[PDB]
Amino acid sequence: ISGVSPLLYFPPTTTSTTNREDQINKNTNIAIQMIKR
Amino acid sequence: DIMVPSFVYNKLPVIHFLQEKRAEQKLRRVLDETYTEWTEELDQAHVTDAITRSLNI
Repeated sequence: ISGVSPLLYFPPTTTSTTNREDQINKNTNIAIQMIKR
Repeated sequence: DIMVPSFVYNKLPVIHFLQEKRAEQKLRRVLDETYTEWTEELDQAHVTDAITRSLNI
């Protein structure tokens, strides 16, 4: 990469508090809005 | 008693045949108006892509 990076990279799991009933639900309401429109 | 009955009797066959043909015509028209409707619905791929945009990925 023709240079020494300023910083390292880590798996970006900082916001790990992501629920499964929440993620599906958010996708659900995106769909219903589109289905109706 | 004699004349009108004889002429009605003579009429019967042609009328019967024409009415049979008319009924067959009605059935044929009923059949010809049947078409299978195919509806197009929004592809879910776009919905998934929009979901990604909301995810800010």
